[PDB]
Amino acid sequence: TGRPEWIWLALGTALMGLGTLYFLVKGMGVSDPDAKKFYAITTLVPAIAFTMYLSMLLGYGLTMVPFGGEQNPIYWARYADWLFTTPLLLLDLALLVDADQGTILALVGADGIMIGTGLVGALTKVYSYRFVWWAISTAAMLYILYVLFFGFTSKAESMRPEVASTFKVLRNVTVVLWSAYPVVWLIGSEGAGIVPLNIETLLFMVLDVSAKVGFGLILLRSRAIFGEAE
Amino acid sequence: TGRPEWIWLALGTALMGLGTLYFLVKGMGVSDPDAKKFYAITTLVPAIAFTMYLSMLLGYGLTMVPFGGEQNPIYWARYADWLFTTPLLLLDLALLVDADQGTILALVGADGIMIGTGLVGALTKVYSYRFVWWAISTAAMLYILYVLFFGFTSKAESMRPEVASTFKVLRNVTVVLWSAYPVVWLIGSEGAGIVPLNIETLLFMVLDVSAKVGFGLILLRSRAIFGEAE
Amino acid sequence: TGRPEWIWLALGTALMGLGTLYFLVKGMGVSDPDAKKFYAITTLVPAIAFTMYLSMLLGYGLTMVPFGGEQNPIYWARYADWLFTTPLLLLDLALLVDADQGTILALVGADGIMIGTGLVGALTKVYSYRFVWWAISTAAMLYILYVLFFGFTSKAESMRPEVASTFKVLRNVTVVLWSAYPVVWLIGSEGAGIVPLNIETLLFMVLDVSAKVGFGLILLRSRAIFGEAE
Ligand SMILES: CCCCCCCC/C=C/CCCCCCCC(=O)OC[C@H](O)CO
Ligand SMILES: CCCCCCCC/C=C/CCCCCCCC(=O)OC[C@H](O)CO
Ligand SMILES: CCCCCCCC/C=C/CCCCCCCC(=O)OC[C@H](O)CO
Ligand SMILES: CCCCCCCC/C=C\CCCCCCCC(=O)OC[C@H](O)CO
Ligand SMILES: CCCCCCCC/C=C\CCCCCCCC(=O)OC[C@H](O)CO
Ligand SMILES: CCCCCCCC/C=C\CCCCCCCC(=O)OC[C@H](O)CO
Ligand SMILES: CCCCCCCC/C=C\CCCCCCCC(=O)OC[C@H](O)CO
Ligand SMILES: CCCCCCCC/C=C\CCCCCCCC(=O)OC[C@H](O)CO
Ligand SMILES: CCCCCCCC/C=C\CCCCCCCC(=O)OC[C@H](O)CO
Ligand SMILES: CCCCCCCC/C=C\CCCCCCCC(=O)OC[C@H](O)CO
Ligand SMILES: CCCCCCCC/C=C\CCCCCCCC(=O)OC[C@H](O)CO
Ligand SMILES: CCCCCCCC/C=C\CCCCCCCC(=O)OC[C@H](O)CO
Ligand SMILES: *C/C=C(C)/C=C/C=C(C)/C=C/C1=C(C)CCCC1(C)C
Ligand SMILES: *C/C=C(C)/C=C/C=C(C)/C=C/C1=C(C)CCCC1(C)C
Ligand SMILES: *C/C=C(C)/C=C/C=C(C)/C=C/C1=C(C)CCCC1(C)C
Repeated sequence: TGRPEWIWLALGTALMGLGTLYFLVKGMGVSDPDAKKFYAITTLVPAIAFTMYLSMLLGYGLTMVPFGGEQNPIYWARYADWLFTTPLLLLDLALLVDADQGTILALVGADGIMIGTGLVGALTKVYSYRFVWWAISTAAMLYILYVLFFGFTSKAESMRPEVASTFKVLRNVTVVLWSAYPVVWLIGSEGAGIVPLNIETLLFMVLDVSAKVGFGLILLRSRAIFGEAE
Repeated sequence: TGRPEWIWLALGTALMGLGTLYFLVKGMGVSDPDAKKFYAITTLVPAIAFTMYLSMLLGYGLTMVPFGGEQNPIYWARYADWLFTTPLLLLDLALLVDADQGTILALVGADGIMIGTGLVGALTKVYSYRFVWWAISTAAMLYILYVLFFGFTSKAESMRPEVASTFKVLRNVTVVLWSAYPVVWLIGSEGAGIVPLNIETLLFMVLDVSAKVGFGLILLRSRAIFGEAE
Repeated sequence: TGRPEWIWLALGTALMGLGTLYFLVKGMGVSDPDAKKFYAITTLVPAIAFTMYLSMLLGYGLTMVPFGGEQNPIYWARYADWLFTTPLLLLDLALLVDADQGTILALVGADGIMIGTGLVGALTKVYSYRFVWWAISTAAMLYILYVLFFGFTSKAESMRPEVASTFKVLRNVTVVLWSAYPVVWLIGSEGAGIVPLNIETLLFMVLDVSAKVGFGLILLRSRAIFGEAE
């Protein structure tokens, strides 16, 4: 296709589809009701991302937004994907540590604010205001990272050791990979425009696959997704 | 009005409103907390559909999509309706058989993918890609039908006989009526264009009323929506 | 800015942000899992409203709708806010009285219909049909007010006295403040156009702050959000 970033869109589509199929086959026959929840959540994540990468590849998930005196290609389908997948990923972590309901709602709600204000910033036509929305979205992300570190890490250690070990790995993966997102947005085509769109698409593709399929490979091999039973 | 399909839009509006009012009156005074859930879910279904049929009748729920070198009328409000009503209908069936939480999330999530990719296909301006989205949506539907047949039918029979009997009827109604949807889309105005819009609207109106009000009449007369009590 | 209503948008933004920060600090260290739910729900409400007032202030949340032969400024972001905040506020009340699940779903679903049909009415280009949607939305509101009065008031009194006392106050605040919304819409710029936009914005700002921050100040000072414990 005529968009140089097409190659990373095609690769992302393929890797999300492959991950979906792997998790779907691996989940076959699992009967433990706890493991069933984790397989359900964790297979839905790359299946959603598959459909939204495909929409970017085929050009449906792309729009033009006028700012800085130019017509800037903005892939809006990223936010339609992240609105559903990022809370599912926090639900995997919260169910692992058996978080209380109030904390789960705070996490999902702040996550909604993070994605929603990112979309508004991506579509805003006054250049300087784009970064106002970026800051509010980044502040919601910091709230989430704080809860994951100074709320979840304390319940985990009071839990099954294999639960504590798998949570600490997935938490560390989550904090590292999620913190890169606001940086890429800020220096790429949605923000300051220093990194061109084709490289930004590569970077997001590496992050998206790692945070969904990589995350899922660590979780679904773990013993912590099963009840303790004889 | 000047659209020949208006007559089926008006009839669908009337029948969804009548069904809503019937279920609402029938549910009055019910105090069993289990029956309350089923009345809540099952009355909300035609009330949503009422509002979205009304929006198609009045022309709000209609847009023009250019493909095949023509401006094609696409009723987008069908997908805004189905996004909310189809998971509610699966929730009626899953609560009947007391499905586990993981399975419920898999069903609702695949249902979301089915409707979401149907909307993308309905709005896509490259003709051949419309059928790519149709295929992905149909594959999510098959996943749902498989779960309903080779997961739910096995828990039901281990349940109350009246639960097993009412589930098997509603399952059979669900599988038959839901399988017709991808066929109508494919041969009507969203797809190959063999059946004209006014007949497609009739067919959908027959399906929508049967799958919501007919489904609801069978369920809410049943004894399975009540706890077993003296 | 050049819109005379800007001053009430700026004041609303400031008061929602201040309320969010107050509730967030006040909630720090709370460990009771019940109180955690109420703090979670009640802090998310003004945080959402903050982001949507900011979008109206900066002009993102505004669109032009042609009706009555004019281009009418319609702030659509009000409905994106209310779609999420109004069910959260009903969830605060329902958890207080420990409502059954069926009733909670009926409330949230009717609330969804109320906001959804209000948005359709706000965006409808045939003037007389705007009031059809207003009537359907008002009928869903009456259903909600009826449940709050002839379902919730009866469970409350069978509960902890401090639960019964705090619910009755918050119910009365809710019924009074929520009933004003359909009146303002009808006589302001979305409806008959008797009250100009800058005054309508003031009225909504007074209502929104009272129904969210005022509501939240009454609830989160109360003893009813905590479990009874020694
Ligand atoms: C897991 C095993 C695989 C590991 C792989 C990890 C890759 C992740 C990072 C990629 C950034 C690549 C950056 C490529 C930059 C090229 C941009 C370019 O062409 O810059 C010149 C410009 O045209 C004028 O200055
Ligand atoms: C419950 C009791 C009621 C039962 C009712 C069940 C009806 C369901 C099916 C309807 C399809 C009707 C198809 C009508 C086809 C007419 C199309 C037509 O005019 O075709 C000629 C065309 O103009 C040139 O070939
Ligand atoms: C909590 C302590 C503070 C209490 C505060 C409560 C205020 C709520 C009501 C405000 C309505 C104000 C209405 C202002 C009307 C002025 C409109 C105007 O200018 O009308 C003349 C017009 O130009 C030609 O007739
Ligand atoms: C000027 C001030 C502007 C306003 C600030 C920016 C608003 C958006 C940013 C972050 C969301 C903050 C988190 C919202 C959710 C709070 C959750 C909560 O309070 O949870 C308590 C519970 O006890 C825990 O387990
Ligand atoms: C427990 C549930 C908690 C739920 C928490 C959710 C938080 C979402 C809050 C704010 C973002 C709203 C973003 C809305 C952006 C809409 C953009 C859009 O549709 O734009 C259309 C068009 O391009 C221009 O009019
Ligand atoms: C825990 C994770 C926290 C995540 C949040 C971290 C945000 C701040 C980081 C970097 C901003 C660096 C400055 C970027 C702005 C550069 C502006 C500019 O014009 O730069 C010129 C350019 O370098 C040549 O042309
Ligand atoms: C090329 C490959 C493309 C990718 C395939 C097409 C994607 C969309 C289609 C179907 C959704 C499939 C179902 C998604 C949800 C899976 C649920 C699950 O795994 O549930 C396990 C649980 O144990 C059960 O009770
Ligand atoms: C447990 C929760 C699970 C939730 C599972 C949800 C699955 C949805 C996934 C993909 C479809 C996304 C479809 C998005 C289509 C948007 C179309 C649109 O708004 O188009 C606007 C405009 O016409 C053009 O830019
Ligand atoms: C369990 C339910 C499964 C649901 C999924 C079943 C999908 C396949 C079924 C029918 C496709 C039949 C072929 C349709 C394509 C016809 C193309 C065409 O141009 O036909 C010419 C026309 O007949 C004259 O002009
Ligand atoms: C012409 C007739 C048109 C149709 C009427 C207007 C439709 C929209 C208005 C109101 C929603 C009504 C409430 C919908 C939800 C009903 C909930 C229910 O039935 O709940 C039973 C449960 O037992 C309780 O706890
Ligand atoms: C338990 C869950 C229950 C959930 C209950 C939800 C009830 C919502 C029902 C109907 C309103 C639908 C309103 C849809 C309005 C869309 C307006 C829009 O997006 O318009 C785009 C554009 O301006 C023009 O095409
Ligand atoms: C419990 C809460 C219930 C909430 C629902 C209550 C709705 C009815 C109330 C008021 C309508 C009054 C009539 C408004 C219509 C006036 C039309 C008009 O043109 O008025 C001329 C104007 O007064 C000079 O120019
Ligand atoms: C599957 C992909 C994942 C894990 C998505 C993560 C997304 C974020 C952490 C995005 C955050 C953003 C900000 C904090 C600033 C504004 C732009 C966003 C939405 C990219
Ligand atoms: C109330 C109406 C009901 C039960 C709606 C059912 C809808 C479907 C089963 C739709 C499925 C579709 C496909 C599987 C292919 C693409 C087009 C759709 C969305 C009609
Ligand atoms: C935070 C703000 C609150 C509590 C919002 C309340 C909103 C309503 C009660 C709105 C109801 C409406 C109608 C009943 C008629 C049509 C217009 C609406 C949506 C304003």
